[PDB]
Amino acid sequence: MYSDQTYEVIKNRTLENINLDIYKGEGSFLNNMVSGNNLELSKIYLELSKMHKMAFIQDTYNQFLDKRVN
Amino acid sequence: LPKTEELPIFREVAWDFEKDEPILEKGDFKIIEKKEALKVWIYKCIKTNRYEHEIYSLEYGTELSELIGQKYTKGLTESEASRFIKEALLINPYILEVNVKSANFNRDILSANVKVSTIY
Amino acid sequence: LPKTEELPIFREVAWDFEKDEPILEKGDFKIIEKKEALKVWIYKCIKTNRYEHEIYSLEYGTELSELIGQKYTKGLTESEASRFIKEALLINPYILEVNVKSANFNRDILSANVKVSTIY
Amino acid sequence: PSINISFKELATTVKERSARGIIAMVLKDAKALGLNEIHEKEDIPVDLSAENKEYINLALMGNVNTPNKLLVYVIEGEADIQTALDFLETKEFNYLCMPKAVEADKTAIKNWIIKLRDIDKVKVKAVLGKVVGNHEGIINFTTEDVLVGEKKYSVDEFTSRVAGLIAGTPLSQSVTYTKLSDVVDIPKMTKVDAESRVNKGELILIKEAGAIRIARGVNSLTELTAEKGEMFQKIKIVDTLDIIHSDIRKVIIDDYIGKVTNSYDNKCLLIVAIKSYLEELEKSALIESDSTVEIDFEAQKSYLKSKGVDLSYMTLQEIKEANTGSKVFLKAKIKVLDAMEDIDLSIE
Amino acid sequence: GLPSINISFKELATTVKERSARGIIAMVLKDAKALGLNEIHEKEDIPV
Repeated sequence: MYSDQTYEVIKNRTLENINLDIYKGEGSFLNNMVSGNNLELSKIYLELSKMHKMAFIQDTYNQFLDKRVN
Repeated sequence: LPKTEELPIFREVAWDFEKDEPILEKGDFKIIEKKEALKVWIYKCIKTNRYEHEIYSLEYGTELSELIGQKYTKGLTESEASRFIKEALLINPYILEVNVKSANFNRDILSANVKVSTIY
Repeated sequence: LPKTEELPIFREVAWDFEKDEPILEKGDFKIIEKKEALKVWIYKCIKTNRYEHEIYSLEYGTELSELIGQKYTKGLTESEASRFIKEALLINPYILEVNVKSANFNRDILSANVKVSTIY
Repeated sequence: PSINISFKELATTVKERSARGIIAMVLKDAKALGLNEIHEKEDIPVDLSAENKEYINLALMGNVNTPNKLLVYVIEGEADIQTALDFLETKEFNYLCMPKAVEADKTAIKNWIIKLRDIDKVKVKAVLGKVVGNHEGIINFTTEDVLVGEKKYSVDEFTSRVAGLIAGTPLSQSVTYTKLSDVVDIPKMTKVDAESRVNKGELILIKEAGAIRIARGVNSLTELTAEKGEMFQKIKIVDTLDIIHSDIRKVIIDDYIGKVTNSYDNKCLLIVAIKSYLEELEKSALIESDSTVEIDFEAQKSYLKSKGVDLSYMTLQEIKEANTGSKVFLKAKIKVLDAMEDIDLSIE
Repeated sequence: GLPSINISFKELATTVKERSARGIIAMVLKDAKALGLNEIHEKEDIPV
């Protein structure tokens, strides 16, 4: 799940997704190109994880509880 | 009993090391084979330190830029930089060993001779 | 395993050792820090013997004044006075070691060179 | 009838320090109007203003070490330059900075500094914001719109800060590529623009190696003559040369004038002392381990020509043996061992 | 004059006697713009 989803795991996943003539190695141009976007996707995964907590009725903030009680 | 499996040829983009900009052959990046990929890898590793950029893995990077700016005398930093290059370059499985010959003192520009041993 | 705790700076009154009278800075005794308190302590210890004054502790005091008055020849009393100074000065926890170089024979005035090792 | 034991302690220092780490601070305030030498940190007079306190705080810290001595003088802004010059003449200094130095004031300061260095033989340095002068003793820091700690800073404020930082910079270390953690926000500049600015002889800040650092430590002097060379374009060389000059002048004034007479044996003793001082410098990495001290033989030739003694029919050693008339002529071979800020090696 | 100590500090630059210049090029050619010699010593500088 979200805890499993991290930069390295999705990096390996995307490297497996891409099959191409040039060899894949550390420090490659495509390696960095994919790695930056995968760091972005890790941030997105953290945001999606926080979506669960902020969506719940429990452990809400001032504005969340205000909307719910309104 | 089984013999070690040979490392497959490392293929990736190519460019002139002096140009420092990627080159395109009729839209295709130049193919690198045999003793073409390792030079690019060493150039990439030496050129930029990992500790500056969070994206790169911790094992990557070199600390030669710490000596940049004259933080210590040359006499011992010659061997220190030799050791730094050895640490930075032997991480690659393709490379076997790295040798540093000497350093030349002249004005503010330091010139050193370093050797690379390869498999192919 | 824990390292030894450093001795805090010894603070007390100050004065000129040649004046032998306490000095006051705008009503405040001069502050002694680092290598200022140990000189005062050594001066106080050497200047007066304990056995003359009942108030002082038995460990305090020096017996150099016994040699005053020519009670024995100089040849051996040189080493005897070196030992007396070593006994009188190494009692202080601050002081590490005391070294005596030599003694100069001239008329009725004996001059000797003695060394002090400190922590700060 | 009483001779007492009177013992006075003696301390020996292998390294002797003279005219180093001095900061000259002059500010225009109508309240203090006096000189204040600060040897202990967080020592702030109540008279000084908030901006002057900020200047002091900037001067407080250094890159490696706190500056050894901070000297501050206060007087009204009117006729400030004359009194500042008089006070700096009264008490020696190593570096100078002015919060409100106008272009005319900066030019006058540079003229006074170069006059001192060229006639009074007093090696002094000054840090100035925007000066195009033709001397290497002055420091020109042309970096506009500088902000430190999300706070707007004037050019002179950061010049004073950099001077204080350099005062704490050890001689083994080089000011090149020294990063500043306090500086956080700076206007974006291109690499080409920064390189062009540095090639103009200006000191600027660059964002490199994940930090904000200065690109180089060259002198403010754009035009170095043929004799001066590349090394004289660096403040690091001139700093150690000035320190050696000051130490030699100080020891000469302390010992040889008046107290010592002129003789061949006196000349040999002076040569031995100079060689010992050069060896002490050689102990530090500042200068090369190899140096020579010699009598200026051609100066002796010229002195004989002034006297008129014929050069023929005696040994050349007799020229050295001949009295110089209350004078000494010397020659020394030295080389500055200031190491390398940048490197460029080859592979195979 | 008053006799006073005067310590001189000079920089050693290796001085070698220079002979007649060699390898110079005398470029002369006609144009109608900015008449006069150009003395182009710096590399790759074409005046307008």
